[PDB]
Amino acid sequence: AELATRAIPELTKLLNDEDQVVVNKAAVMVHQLSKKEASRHAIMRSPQMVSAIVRTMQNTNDVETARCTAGTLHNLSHHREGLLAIFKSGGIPALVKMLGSPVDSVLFYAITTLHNLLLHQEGAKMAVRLAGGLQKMVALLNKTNVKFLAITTDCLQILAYGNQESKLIILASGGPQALVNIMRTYTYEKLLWTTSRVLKVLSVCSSNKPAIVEAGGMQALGLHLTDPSQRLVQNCLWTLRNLSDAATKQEGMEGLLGTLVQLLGSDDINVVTCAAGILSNLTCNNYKNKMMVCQVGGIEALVRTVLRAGDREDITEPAICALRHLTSRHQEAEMAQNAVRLHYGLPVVVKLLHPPSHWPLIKATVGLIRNLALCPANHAPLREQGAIPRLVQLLVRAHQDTQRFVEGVRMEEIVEGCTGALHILARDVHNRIVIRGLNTIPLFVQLLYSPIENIQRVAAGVLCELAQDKEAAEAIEAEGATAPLTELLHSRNEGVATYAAAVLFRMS
Repeated sequence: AELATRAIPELTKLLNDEDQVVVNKAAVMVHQLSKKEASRHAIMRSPQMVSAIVRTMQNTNDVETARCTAGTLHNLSHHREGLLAIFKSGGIPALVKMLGSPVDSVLFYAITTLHNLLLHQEGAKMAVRLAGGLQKMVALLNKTNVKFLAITTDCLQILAYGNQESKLIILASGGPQALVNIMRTYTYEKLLWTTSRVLKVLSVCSSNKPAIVEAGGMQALGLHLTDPSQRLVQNCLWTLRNLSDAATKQEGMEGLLGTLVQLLGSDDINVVTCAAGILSNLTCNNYKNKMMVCQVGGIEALVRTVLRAGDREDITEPAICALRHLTSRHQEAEMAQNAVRLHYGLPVVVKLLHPPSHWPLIKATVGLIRNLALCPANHAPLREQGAIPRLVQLLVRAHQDTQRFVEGVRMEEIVEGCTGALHILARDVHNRIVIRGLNTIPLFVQLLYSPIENIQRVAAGVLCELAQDKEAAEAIEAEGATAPLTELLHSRNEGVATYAAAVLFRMS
């Protein structure tokens, strides 16, 4: 401090210079005063010099002058008050101006001083946003030095987190495409982890997610699912899960779907839950993805996941959902319906219909059972496992709650799913004796009166399969169903009209 606190007032005169060359020879001096801790603890001390370093750094059109001036601000950036000094000096907009400077060396001090400001200085995020540094940081994502890219992506992550307007600026600045490029072309873990944190923050925005998917983000995140760094894989999985609802049109997912299946066998419950969630979303409405997941043993992996998950519905509900997807509207679905039985899946699926399962899990499980029931080899084991009495009790109770949303599930979807499962199970003659013995024919006739056209179709279809037996056909008639079936014959839904025409013919 000798040649410091006391060396301060002379340095204020040595900072401010009017000559385009004496302030240059002064700036390279101030850099030397920045390299010594004693002299920079004096630069931190008085705010006059700090404003002059910031001013002359804006004024200078010489690269070397701008470097030592920024390196000075960098050395002040290690000190807590140095930050407060740059905050007073208004250097944040000045530092932003050099995010467009070309020489690398000055970019590296500026993005670091801004980084330390965003971490330890209060209100710094608001100042960088006002200065338009967000758009300058996204443009910097094209540079090549990985240590520089790791700091820039972190600055964007601290700024975008919890701020929806910062996320929309990153979108408008082409951020999604730039961040995805970083994931495809670099192997440095610190940068890839930070970039995935940015994409994770952008993944929850309704506008950013389609653009990330458009840029190939699903495939880019898939490349790092095999990485030994847990924080990288986990953030990739969290990000993949948020975008997976918008990626039903993407192709080239063969590698991702194969890795996702292996991740189901993982011991990390967060890894397993995410992989089950992504696979469930990507297999929806995508026949090609259904084929691939089945081609890499996905049914067997999902059945093992549901067995290992037990009572945790964070795992079973997506894994059941994915299983219901892979068992319908898809080429090798008949082999998938059998595969569930072959891997001892039928007992656990029926179990998930009983407590303590919550209604969302029950919805998927009933849907899974309809698809499994399409395979005749599943008719007898589903009956032996006790599926028909339980589906009937769920249907009866759900129908009373409709006459008089639970867990986000409307009971009318329980009514429709349970009647649909019974519709397919009723193809087997022994299931029809069980369904008939439960005195379900009444309730089925009531469902013909239901306003939901899908509930009318499953109700008329199950009565149609039942009406092929003589004893049952008389019971449907005695139930008075001949009159609703007449109004059903003239329905906008075909399926409602044809099933009503079939039962009517069966009653003779």
